[PDB]
Amino acid sequence: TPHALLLISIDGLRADMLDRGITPNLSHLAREGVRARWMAPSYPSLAFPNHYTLVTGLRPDHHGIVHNSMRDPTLGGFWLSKSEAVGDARWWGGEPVWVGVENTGQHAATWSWPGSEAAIKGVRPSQWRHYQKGVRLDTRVDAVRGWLATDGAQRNRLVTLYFEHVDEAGHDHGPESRQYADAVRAVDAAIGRLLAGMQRDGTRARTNIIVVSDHGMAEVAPGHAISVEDIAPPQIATAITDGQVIGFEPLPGQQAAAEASVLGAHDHYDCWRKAELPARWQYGSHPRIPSLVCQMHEGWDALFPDKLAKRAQRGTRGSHGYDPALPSMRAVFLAQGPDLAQGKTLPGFDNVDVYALMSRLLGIPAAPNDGNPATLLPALRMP
Ligand SMILES: [Zn+2]
Ligand SMILES: [Zn+2]
Repeated sequence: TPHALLLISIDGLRADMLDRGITPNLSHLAREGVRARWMAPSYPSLAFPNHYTLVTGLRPDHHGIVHNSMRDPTLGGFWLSKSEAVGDARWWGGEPVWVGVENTGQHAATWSWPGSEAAIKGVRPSQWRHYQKGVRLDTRVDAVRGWLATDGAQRNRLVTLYFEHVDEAGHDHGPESRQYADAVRAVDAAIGRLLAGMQRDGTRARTNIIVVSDHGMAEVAPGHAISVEDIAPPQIATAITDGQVIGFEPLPGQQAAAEASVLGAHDHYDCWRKAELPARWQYGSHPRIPSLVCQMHEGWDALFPDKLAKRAQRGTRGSHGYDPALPSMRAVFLAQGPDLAQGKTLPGFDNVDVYALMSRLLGIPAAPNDGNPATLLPALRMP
């Protein structure tokens, strides 16, 4: 039988957290296999746009998942907890790896992965779940274990897994916190038990592993939250999203009015017309992107006024969603298996390239994507 692919995301694991003695199992995974120095997220450096980049090889700007939170005249609103929008296929552009795996008559098993609850291009994974917070570490790890072990023509060629606990630890206390490091150990620990259980099940040697994060993490010092209204007053323009990438739409007759006040630079943020965003971000053309886009500077948030008053008064926190070239925003990429190289290190690379690699490990044709196949050929054992 051909070798299965286990794709693991650790949400918000930053590229340098592999080097702090707090990741015994993942460090050993890199000893055994391949570790990129870092992997750069796409713009914007949030969960849904990047997870869905990884699995399609497309920039957010082309796949259409352009924020965690979006509107679309035709399809309506979109946010992470809006289950009828997340599980609605018209939002999700291109073809993610599980669709491609299914269409060759092999099988995909998704614990969680953004897009995996929708029938994208008419196709849903062979195994899947609705997303629920609080699901126990052991719970998700034993179904993944099961889903690799299953045999015959109901064998799973792709198993995906997702961990939200680091990102969540990095929001409430920041990336240098005791909590963050502890959450990193807790997930690393759970990856240990997975790998160990795979061995006892005799699936370890049969299975190729890729471990990624969707972005890094930046420290937000206490009191560094302003209001999105400190950027643009309501009667001018509406804040479409808050956090760090703050979209604005002009009120029907303030189109010009809005441009003065918002555009250009300010103490803790900058704003551009969407078609003039920094060219290096490759973002601005998808229709769904609101008309002005403000990027908060590293370590500052802009929040909805009602979200401003509930904010943790005191407390060092964290965010991401910042300039995806920033070193704080760098993600992880490691990989190990029978079909991957041993001992090796790769340079820093763009997260659009992961797809071509995965498409080769899943015996599927790579759909047209924004990445370059050459970047990750050196991860392989073969040519
Ligand atoms: Zn994330
Ligand atoms: Zn997050």
